[PDB]
Amino acid sequence: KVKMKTKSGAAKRFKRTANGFKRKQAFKSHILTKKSSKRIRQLRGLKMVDKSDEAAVRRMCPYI
Amino acid sequence: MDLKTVTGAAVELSDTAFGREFNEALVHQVVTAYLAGGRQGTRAQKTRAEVSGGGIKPWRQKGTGRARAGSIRSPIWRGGGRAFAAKPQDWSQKVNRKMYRGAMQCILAELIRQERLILVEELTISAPKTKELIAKLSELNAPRALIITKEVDENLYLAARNIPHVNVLDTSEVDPVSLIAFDKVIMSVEAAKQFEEAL
Amino acid sequence: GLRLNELSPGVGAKKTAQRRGRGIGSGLGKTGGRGVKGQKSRSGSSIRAGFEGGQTPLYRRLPKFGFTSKMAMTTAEVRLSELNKVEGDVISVATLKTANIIRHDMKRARIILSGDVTKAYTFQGVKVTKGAKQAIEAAGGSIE
Amino acid sequence: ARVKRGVQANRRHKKILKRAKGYYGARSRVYRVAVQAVTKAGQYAYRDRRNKKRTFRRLWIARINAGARLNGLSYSRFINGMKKANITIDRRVLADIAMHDAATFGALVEKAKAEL
RNA sequence: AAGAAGCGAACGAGGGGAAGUGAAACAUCUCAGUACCCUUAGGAAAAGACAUCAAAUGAGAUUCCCCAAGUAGCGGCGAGCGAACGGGGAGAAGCCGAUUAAUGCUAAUGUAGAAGAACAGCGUGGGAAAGCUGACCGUAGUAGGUGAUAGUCCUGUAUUCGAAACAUUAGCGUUAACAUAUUAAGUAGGGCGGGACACGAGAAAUCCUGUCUGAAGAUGGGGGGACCAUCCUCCAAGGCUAAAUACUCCUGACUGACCGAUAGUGAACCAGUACCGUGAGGGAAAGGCGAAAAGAACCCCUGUGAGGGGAGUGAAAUAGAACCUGAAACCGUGUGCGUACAAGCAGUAGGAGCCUCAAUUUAUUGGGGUGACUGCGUACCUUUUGUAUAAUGGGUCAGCGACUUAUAUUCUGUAGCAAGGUUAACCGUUUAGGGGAGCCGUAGGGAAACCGAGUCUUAAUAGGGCGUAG
Ligand SMILES: [Mg+2]
Repeated sequence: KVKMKTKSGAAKRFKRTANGFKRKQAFKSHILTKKSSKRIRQLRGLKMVDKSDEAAVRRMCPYI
Repeated sequence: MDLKTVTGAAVELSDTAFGREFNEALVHQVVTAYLAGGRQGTRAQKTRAEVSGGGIKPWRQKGTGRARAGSIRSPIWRGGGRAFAAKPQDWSQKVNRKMYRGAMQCILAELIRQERLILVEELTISAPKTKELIAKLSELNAPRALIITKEVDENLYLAARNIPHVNVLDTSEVDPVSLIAFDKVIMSVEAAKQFEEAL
Repeated sequence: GLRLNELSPGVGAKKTAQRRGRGIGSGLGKTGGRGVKGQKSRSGSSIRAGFEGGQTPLYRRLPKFGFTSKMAMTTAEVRLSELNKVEGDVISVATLKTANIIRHDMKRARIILSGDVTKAYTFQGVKVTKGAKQAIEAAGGSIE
Repeated sequence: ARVKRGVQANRRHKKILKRAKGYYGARSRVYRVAVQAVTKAGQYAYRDRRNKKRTFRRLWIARINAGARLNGLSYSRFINGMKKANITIDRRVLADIAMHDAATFGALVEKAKAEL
């Protein structure tokens, strides 16, 4: 049977929450000496996917 | 609820199976699904791929003064393939078990409500003879009838075979369209009880 | 119970489909709602999922995170309000399976406080939360 | 369920060609030309339903001007005299009177001229 | 002496094996082990009995279907690719001769066939089956025909049935050909290069092998996804094995919300033909009188021509053989009106005169045809900022010609059930009934373990994040 395929790379970046999707933030992989400790604090942890982007996230991960 | 046979014997049928209020939308969906389940769906046409020949470009792209062509079997050409050629289809629907049961319930209740259901104690033809059943149905005043009996007898079937607007069914092979299509229904009390249990 | 001649689906049940390119009056003639000649007006055109026009897409701007746990695939959470599907008084993983509350390949089960329990049960080999445990023994059951 | 278009296409084209009766050349004979001529005819007729109300007022005013100048007044003084006398006779009826009843139009001019 | 060869559908197994395309370029990758080429079977083939999985109270060969699941994974972690465990079914079988070919009996089949009910009158009509009236048969009433529509006119249908001869299928018996291991070493494992595994070298198990090597052999060995220990499981290096599964050049019966002559096969017709091409190959057009030829004796014009007019036939001959109907483009003839001093998308709104039908107690209205004269008025489509545009497209007509289908998914409506809803494959004397495997909903938080109306972060019980009718 033919089914919709998940974007397997989008599934690795997005996770289902109750009313949205959670995500990690960018700019934390490398180049971290020059960054202030406020930015190192506040770029750590989960954000929610933006309301303008959750349509694309739903199109990309249809089974989550 | 409280009905009478042709003779006069009182028969008590459940209101859930013979008194449910008529739902015409549900009855329509079930009847229309039954009709779509009669379709064979066996046909096809040919696409441009499957029409004979057509592999070469009919003329060169530029310079002839002609509209460009890729195949002589394009759907634009006479003798070309069908754009959106049909293939065999499966027309059967999924009707919910409870929707089918409720539609049968609705149909039986409506038949009683418009007096198209006739309860008889039994209907047994003693010889595989068409005239005997014609007489037995003329006294019942239902010349055009669906006779529903549990355990259809192997000579009542023969007596009914040749009568035009008469069919004999066992309660397991009754369908909504059969229940709606015939002028009268002659149900035995045993078959009414079976319908009570099934629905 | 009517005639085959006079059954109707009811208002709102049926909608007529749109047919593109069937004249001016239909509201869908000529282009058929596709607008004018770009990539989207063409035949095999799509909306490519995760494509922003060449800008690196969102899911590739962001980092992958987490790992997938195999242990979570075999642990089933059970609500107190599902327990009316259980035959008997014992609540074990096998009993939950035969009630179809949990999948037959689930190894573990957890009972959480979601609904209420209507009778006394004996939870044998399942994990029970604090509120679920208090509700179970308020209904009169026990956990072992 | 194959549908042939012949019968409906025929009756459809016959409606257009019937509306194109009396047109010159291809305009009453061939469908591609007749259908444009019918649409343009409808467009002209729509525009001329509006324009005919202008043309007939034009005509009435011309006839009233002639009738008043026969009696010693211009149109723009005669109409002013009617509006001052509170006479509500429309230009269609005034032109009819001027054309077909000269003495009555003389009386109307006398009333307007007494009002001025 | 016995065989083979060659040909011919699809499906099988095996040896080789693209590229267009997708990745919005492209090389890894995809396409795809596809197309194609080559080899060779059988009614199926292949596989198949554990050196298999599992980690549960363990199960117990192979194949196929529904789930698991677009999950776990793989992947320029891009585009994509994509399991398994297990659950529910179909089918079941294990052996060491589950072989092949004859012949001979017994049974059954098939290959021709036979019988097979019941309607008349009247009127219309060319013709009756249709109409009116009244009958009959029915285990036979929606069959095909017959001069219009027939259960009773014909062929049929229901039902009951036949075989001298030959084939086929089984069971039995017998023959003659082949086969009949005895537990497995150049093997398992290893180095190097490749390939296959969903898995692209990866931390890469497992399988295959071109190259180089190379055991233990039951006090032993293989596997359990690097690897080690423990535990479980199973014994490779001998062979075989039905069903459930794949297909259609064909035969029979039956079916169709499949086509109806530009459709449907390319092909309803003397079609793979004519025609085109050196060739491989490409590849048409083209059906219909009438119920019955009753297909027009004879006469006349004409060249013993063609063609026609009579006569005749026929219900009908503008049904006369190029023959049903007989549209349009296009081209004639006739009648009425207009038109040879007037400038243009040819109409439109007005409007005189004429012509013609009707009324009307008699030139007035009404209908129809024409349109002197006046006003206004630069086609249509497309594409554009913008088109009379000297931008595109169309010589015209007829016929055909473009948003589909399948599956997945989301939202909306509607219907049923409702904290529940619903089964799938299958089975079924088949739209029913059964089948609860599974799926969705009913709880979230967190990477996860884990906890749970909470949870995560934190030293924090603070703060903050995410949470608190299908
Ligand atoms: Mg003809």
